[PDB]
Amino acid sequence: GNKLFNIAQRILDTNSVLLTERGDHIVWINNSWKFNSEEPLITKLILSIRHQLPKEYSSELLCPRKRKTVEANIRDMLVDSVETDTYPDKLPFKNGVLDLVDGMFYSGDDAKKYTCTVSTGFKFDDTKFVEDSPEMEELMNIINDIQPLTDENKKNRELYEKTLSSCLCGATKGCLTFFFGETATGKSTTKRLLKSAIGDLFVETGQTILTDVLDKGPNPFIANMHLKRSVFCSELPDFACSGSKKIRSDNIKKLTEPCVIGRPCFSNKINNRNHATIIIDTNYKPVFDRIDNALMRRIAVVRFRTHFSQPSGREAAENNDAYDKVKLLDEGLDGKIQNNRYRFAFLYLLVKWYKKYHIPIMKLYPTPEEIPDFAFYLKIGTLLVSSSVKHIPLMTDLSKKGYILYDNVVTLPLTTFQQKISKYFNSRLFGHDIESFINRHKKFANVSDEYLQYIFIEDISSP
Amino acid sequence: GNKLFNIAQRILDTNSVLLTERGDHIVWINNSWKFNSEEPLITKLILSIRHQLPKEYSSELLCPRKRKTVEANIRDMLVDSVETDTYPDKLPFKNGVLDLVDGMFYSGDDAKKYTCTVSTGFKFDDTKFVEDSPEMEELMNIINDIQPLTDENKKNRELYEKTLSSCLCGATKGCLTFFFGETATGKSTTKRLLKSAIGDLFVETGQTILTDVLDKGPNPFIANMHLKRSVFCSELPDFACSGSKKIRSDNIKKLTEPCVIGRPCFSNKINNRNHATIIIDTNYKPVFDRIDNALMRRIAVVRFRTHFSQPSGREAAENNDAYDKVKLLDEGLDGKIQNNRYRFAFLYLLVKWYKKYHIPIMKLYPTPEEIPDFAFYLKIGTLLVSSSVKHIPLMTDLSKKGYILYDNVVTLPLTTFQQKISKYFNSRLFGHDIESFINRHKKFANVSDEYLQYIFIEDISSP
Amino acid sequence: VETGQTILTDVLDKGPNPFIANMHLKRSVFCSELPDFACSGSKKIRSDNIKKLTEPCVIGRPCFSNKINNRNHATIIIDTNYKPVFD
DNA sequence: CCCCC
Ligand SMILES: Nc1ncnc2c1ncn2[C@@H]1O[C@H](COP(=O)(O)OP(=O)(O)OP(=O)(O)O)[C@@H](O)[C@H]1O
Ligand SMILES: Nc1ncnc2c1ncn2[C@@H]1O[C@H](COP(=O)(O)OP(=O)(O)OP(=O)(O)O)[C@@H](O)[C@H]1O
Ligand SMILES: [Mg+2]
Repeated sequence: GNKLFNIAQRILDTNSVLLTERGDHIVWINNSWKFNSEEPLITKLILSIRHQLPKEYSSELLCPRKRKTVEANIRDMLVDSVETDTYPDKLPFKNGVLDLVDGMFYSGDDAKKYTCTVSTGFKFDDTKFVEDSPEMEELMNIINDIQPLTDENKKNRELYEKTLSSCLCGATKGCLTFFFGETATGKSTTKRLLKSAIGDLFVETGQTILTDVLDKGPNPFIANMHLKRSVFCSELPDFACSGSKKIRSDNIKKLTEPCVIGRPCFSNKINNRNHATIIIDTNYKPVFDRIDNALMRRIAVVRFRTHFSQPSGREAAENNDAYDKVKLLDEGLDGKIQNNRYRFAFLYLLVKWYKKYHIPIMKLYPTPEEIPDFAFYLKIGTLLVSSSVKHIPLMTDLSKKGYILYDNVVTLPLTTFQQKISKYFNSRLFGHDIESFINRHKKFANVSDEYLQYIFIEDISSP
Repeated sequence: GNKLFNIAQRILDTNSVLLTERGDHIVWINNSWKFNSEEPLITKLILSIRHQLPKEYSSELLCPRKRKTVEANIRDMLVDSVETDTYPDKLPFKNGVLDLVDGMFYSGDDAKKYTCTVSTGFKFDDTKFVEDSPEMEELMNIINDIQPLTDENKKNRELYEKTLSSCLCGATKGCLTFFFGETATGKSTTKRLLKSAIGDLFVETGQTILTDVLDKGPNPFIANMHLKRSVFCSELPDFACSGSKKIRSDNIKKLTEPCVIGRPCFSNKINNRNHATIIIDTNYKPVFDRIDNALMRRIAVVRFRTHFSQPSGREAAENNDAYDKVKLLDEGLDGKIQNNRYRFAFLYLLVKWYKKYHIPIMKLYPTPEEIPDFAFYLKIGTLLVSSSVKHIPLMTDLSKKGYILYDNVVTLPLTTFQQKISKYFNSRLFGHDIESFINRHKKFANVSDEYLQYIFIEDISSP
Repeated sequence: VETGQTILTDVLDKGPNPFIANMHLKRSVFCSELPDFACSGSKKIRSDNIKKLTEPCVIGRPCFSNKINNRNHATIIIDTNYKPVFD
C-alpha cells in the first residue's frame, strides 16, 4: 500500500536527495547539486523527475499536497549524512564538472559522483575554451600591461600568477594576499577579470571580517563565504592617521582555519567551510594590533607598479616614484570586462597557470620582508637569542662584555641593553619600539630591578 | 486532468514570472516588472492574467485556494535564475520603457525584453514630452537664472548639465559631485526639479554613508540605494569648528565601486548594485581625514553663484563677493515644482542633455583644482621630481646647490630639504602637511639620518 | 577543542561565552599564543577563574540559552612561551 | 528573531 510511500522510495533509490553533515538537503537538478534553505528544492526535484516513474505514478505528482507528502516521506527516510566537496581539483559549472588535472569535462552521471554542491553559475562552452582567439591576444596584452614580463618583476609576476591560479583549487589556503599599489594600477581590473572568470565561486565582503569580532551573533558577512573559492576585500584605510581600527591578528589566524564560525539570520548553521583565497585591495600597507611569529606566517604581498593615465596627466605621472611604467588609459575596457568578453579566455589562462604552478603540491608562502610593521621583529629576531648552555664556558667573556650570570642564566643590564640597542636602532628613531622590546622580552627579577633572559648573537660570537 | 497544473504551465509559457539571482519572484503586471519580498504578487498575476486563458480556465481562478494551488505549481516549476537590469540606456516607467539612445517609447511585449525591476513610478505622457510648451519657456528661464549662459560660467554650466543628465543611465559612475554655494542659490531647487523629473529612481540619505563605517550591522541608509540612479545628501556639518567628524576617504573610495557592501534589517543580502550619481548639497567645502591621489580622482565640484533674495536684503546681497548676480525671489515656485508642473519639461531637457553629452562613452571627470585641500598636493606634484637615471649624470653640477649622491641616487639632506620647502611655503600655512609629506616620503639610510630622493624643478632646469 | 586567549584574559561568564561553553564534554581544551605578561597594558588571568575551572561545573552557557549547568569533564592544556604573572 | 542596547 501507500502509492505515495512507493513513489518516495523510488525517488530515494535514485540517490538524488542527500543530507549533509551540516544539515543541508542537496538535490540533483539540471546537471548540478544545489542546496537552498529558502527554496522548495525537494518538491522541485519531485516535479522534475516525475517523468522517470511509471505512467500511474506520473499523474499523482501533479498535486502540491501529494508532492509535499512525498517530501515528508523522503525527509523521514534520510537518516545518514554524506561527505560533500572533497575533490580539490574539480571545477563545477552549471552543466558539468571540469577536471583540472586532466582537462576533461563531465556531464550527467559522470559529474554526479563528485558531490560539488556549488557552481560557477554559467554553462561551460568548449568552443570558447580555446587557446588562440581574437580575445586571447587582447587579454594577454592586458595582463602584460598590468604585470610586465621584465626581469625585475619576475618573482612578483610569478607570485601574482600563483595567487590568481589558486582561486581554482577548492582547498584551504593558508595565507592572506594583499594587492598593494598606488592609484590606477590594475587591481580592480584584475578583480573584475577574476569575477568574470569564476562567476559564483567569487564573493566580496567587508573589512568587518578583518577588524571585528567573528563570534558576535548573526554574521552574513562571514556566512556568505561558505565554500567560496575566492573572497575579496577592498579599500583599507590609512592606519597612521588615528581614528581607524587596526587589523585583528586573532581574526587573521581564524580566517586560515578549515572552518569559520558565523551564521546567517534565522539560521542555525554556524560553521562554514573555508576554501577561499582572501585578497585585499589597498593603497596602504596593513597595520595589526598585535605582532607575533605566527601572524607573520600568513601574510603575502603583490605589488602593482604600472600607471594608466589620461594624456593630460601623463607628465606628472612619469616623474612619480610609485610607478615604473606609464600607459594610456582605455575607456572601453571596463565595459568590455563587464560584458563577460574575456570570461573563457581568462579561465583558460587560469587553468594553464594552475597546471604550471601545481608541481606536486601547491602552497602559498608568506612574504614578511614587505610589511613595514614586521621589520622590527624580523631584524631583532636575528640578533638576540635566548640563554645559552653550550656557551656556558664563556662566562668570563660575558662579564667582560657586560653580561651577568644568575642561576646559570645570562642577564643583561637594562642601561647597557638600551645603549646596545641605540647603536643598531637610534633612540630618536625607534624609542617606543626599543622600550616595548625591553619591557616585553625581559623578566622581572623584582618590581623595579629586572633582567632580560636574552643575549646578543654577536656577544656570544665574541670568544 | 489537473486543470490547475495546465493553467500553471500555460501561465509559465508566457514568461510573466521570473526568478531572479537575488531570490525574488518578479511578475509582469500592468506593463512593468514588480516584486515584493514581504508579499509575493504571483496570485495577483494569476488573477490579472485569467483573461488570456480559455473560458473553462478563467472561471477556476476566481477562488483564492485554487489560485494558491496554481502558485505552488508555478513555484515548483521555476528552477533557473535570470539576470535583470542589464541595459543602461533604457529608462523604465510605470507603463513602458523609454529608449534613451533612440527616443522611442515601448509598451507591451517590447518593454518586456528589458528586465528593468525599477521604475520612475509614474506613467509616461507623450503629449507633455514636447519641446514647445508654456512650461518649457519658464523652465529654461529658471535654469538660465540658476546657471547663466555667460562665457565665465561656460565650463561650470557644462559640468552642471552633464551631472544632471548622468542620472538617467543605469551604470556605475566614477565621481562624487558637490553642489557648492552660499544660501539661496538654487541647489535645493535643482534637487527638487530632478526628483520631480525622475521619480522613484531618486533617493536621499544621510551623512552617515560619508562619515561612518558601512559594514557594521544593518545599514538601511546604504542598503536603500540598490539600483537607484541618483543619490542625494545634504547639509555637510562644517568641520572648521572642531567637534564634527570628517569625511572618510575609505568611504569615498567604496562608494565608487560597482558593488557596495551593506545589509538591511532582517536581511542576508550584503551586496548592492551601484548605479547612482551621488550629489551633496553644501555651503562649505569638504574636509577629508586623509588626502591622497586616489581621493583626488573621485571629486568634482559645481558652484552656484546667483542669489535670489527678498527686496529687503538686495543691497546687502549686491555687496557680497560670494554672488555674481542677484535676482528676485519667487514665492510660488516651490509649490509649482512640488505640484510636478515641470516634470516632463525637465525630463525632455535631461534626455536632450544626455544625447548631447553621450559622445560614444560618457564619463565623469574630477575637478581637483576647486578643492583648497588639494592645493598643497597639486603644487608639490609640480615642484618636485623623483631622481632617475638621467638625474645621475648631473651630480657634479647639483653639488653647487648642496645636493649629494648616495647609493647611485641623487638625494638631499633633511635640513636642506626642509629649508628649501620653507623657502616656497610658510610654516603657518602647511606645517602639518609638510611634516606628513616628509614622514611618508623619507628615506632613512640610518636610523638617525633621513633624506628625500626628490629634486626641485628649478635645479634640474638650470644647467 | 581549541580556544583563544579570551577565556584567560576576559570574563569567563561575561554575556555570550562560546569559548567557555566549548568545554562542555570536551576532554581536552587547548590555548595557543598566550599574551606574555612582560608587556604593560594587558589584562590578566584570574585565580578566581582558575578556581572556577577547578569547580565541578564551570560557568558557561551557549548563545540564546539558559542551560548554563553544563557538566565539566575537561582538563585544560595552555600552551605559551613566557612565564605567567598572577597578581 | 532580530535589533537593540
Ligand atoms: N591594460 C590596460 N590597458 C589600458 N587601460 C587599462 C588597462 N587595465 C586597466 N585599464 C584602465 O585603466 C584604469 C585602471 O584603474 P583600475 O580600476 O583598473 O585600478 P585601481 O585604480 O588600482 O583600482 P581600485 O578600484 O582598487 O582603486 C581603469 O579605468 C581601467 O579601465
Ligand atoms: N530662477 C528662480 N527665480 C526665482 N526664484 C527662484 C529661482 N530659483 C529658485 N528660486 C527660489 O529662491 C529661493 C532659493 O532657495 P533654494 O532652496 O534654491 O536655495 P539653496 O541654495 O538650496 O539654499 P540653502 O543652501 O540655504 O539650502 C527658493 O524660495 C526658490 O524657490
Ligand atoms: Mg536648501
